[PDB]
Amino acid sequence: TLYCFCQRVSFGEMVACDGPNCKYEWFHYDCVNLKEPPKGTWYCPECKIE
Ligand SMILES: [Zn+2]
Ligand SMILES: [Zn+2]
Repeated sequence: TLYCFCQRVSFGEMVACDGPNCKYEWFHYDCVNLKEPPKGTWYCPECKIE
């Protein structure tokens, strides 16, 4: 998926977000500094400041 602040495809790393207002739902783990697959509803830094 082509969604991120740096705008790049999620090649092998795709973490999905839960945000009612969120076009950037898809991300890659390395951008958002993660290696753990989320155990539940993952709010991206954008949703966390909304
Ligand atoms: Zn990125
Ligand atoms: Zn979000």
